[PDB]
Amino acid sequence: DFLWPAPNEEQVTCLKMYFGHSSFKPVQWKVIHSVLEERRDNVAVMATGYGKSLCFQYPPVYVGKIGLVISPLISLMEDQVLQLKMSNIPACFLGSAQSENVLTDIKLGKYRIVYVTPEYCSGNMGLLQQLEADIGITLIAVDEAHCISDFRDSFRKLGSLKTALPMVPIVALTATASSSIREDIVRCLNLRNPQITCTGFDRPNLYLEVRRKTGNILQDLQPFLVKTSSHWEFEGPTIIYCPSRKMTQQVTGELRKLNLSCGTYHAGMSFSTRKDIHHRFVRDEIQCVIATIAFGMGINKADIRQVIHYGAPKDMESYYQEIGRAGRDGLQSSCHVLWAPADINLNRHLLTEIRNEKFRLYKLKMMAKMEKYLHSSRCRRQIILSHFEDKQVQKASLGIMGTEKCCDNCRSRLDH
Ligand SMILES: Nc1ncnc2c1ncn2[C@@H]1O[C@H](COP(=O)(O)OP(=O)(O)CP(=O)(O)O)[C@@H](O)[C@H]1O
Ligand SMILES: [Zn+2]
Ligand SMILES: [Zn+2]
Repeated sequence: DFLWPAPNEEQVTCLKMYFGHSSFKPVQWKVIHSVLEERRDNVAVMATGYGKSLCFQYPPVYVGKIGLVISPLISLMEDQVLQLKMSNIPACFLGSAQSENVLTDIKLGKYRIVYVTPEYCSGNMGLLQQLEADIGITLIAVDEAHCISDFRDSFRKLGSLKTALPMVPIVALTATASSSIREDIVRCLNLRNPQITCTGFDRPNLYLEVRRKTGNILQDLQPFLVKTSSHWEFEGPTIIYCPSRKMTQQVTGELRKLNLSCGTYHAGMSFSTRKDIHHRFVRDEIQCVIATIAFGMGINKADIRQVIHYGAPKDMESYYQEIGRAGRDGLQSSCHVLWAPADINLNRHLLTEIRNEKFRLYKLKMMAKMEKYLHSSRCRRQIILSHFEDKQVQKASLGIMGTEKCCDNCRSRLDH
């Protein structure tokens, strides 16, 4: 880190005025400096809540050119376009349903960040070459780039990017430090001598706990409630993750027996609906969001104190991203799984519905790994971190591990 140059005054000024931060995080700066000043391909792995979006939003804003962001999650791109607009950064989603006037303005440099799907991107390389020649593309970002190894044939089409745009660096974002996924990303995207970075994965302010369902929803959730003389309330802002819309309706119906303010959050909700939930949750006009999806502005909030998984999670990478929505302000939060053996069998049936055998076998292994996490008598955090590091993490390596704030098993081993 000693070798890296510090950001200069213009760069920090830009960071403060358009993104509202006083300093870059260390790995953000490594990626940004590498892409912006060294023009190098990057594969970057960042913890939840670290700040991965800044890595591709900042460079084109600083130089006043175009950053191309490729993602399959259209609703999430819509959400990020709105957040950028609220910060006076012009951005748009570009697709086949977009108006000609937006495309006209993109060709004139009016938009700093252009979001597209891999499908649209693969059939419009001619447009991207015109943008490169007329305006200049600072970088191309591919998050969900693991999909190139949930596999998506749409991502393999991105292999033509480096042919059409040999001068444009690509930033690939992925969830784990797995070398096998990284090798597929480099191969499929044709990256050249990419810079590889990893923040590490620990969220030390997230306490981990697993407990058994008791047979009744209200009995399960009562420990997370406080009863003022006037009314019931959650201890703090809370997300309850459910495995289905049906379970969401069941959980929500029970919470409303106590007149608790909540909202639901599902895939397929409109832009307006997502904006309404974001507004009410951020302003604490609702105390709880019961969710079947783990991304989007509906659950983007700084002070989530409690995450509850109502039912056994199916895989440890989804679990990590779901609990990572908590504690973004750095203050103490708690993450509880409530599970029953019956969950595991329903989990087992949903994986038999996976057609592709290789993907189904991978998912079945991820479930077995999650089942071992739920049953463990050892440190929960050590198990999760080892999966993301793709190697056994030593307990002595982090000060949080083995303390009363680490996890239920660490706490119970100390309290007796
Ligand atoms: N240099 C910096 N200093 C302080 N906070 C920063 C920061 N860069 C980013 N952040 C904040 O860190 C948080 C994490 O941002 P990030 O881009 O990872 O959101 P995210 O993980 O939800 C992307 P996605 O929606 O794809 O999951 C945000 O609240 C962001 O404002
Ligand atoms: Zn340099
Ligand atoms: Zn522990």
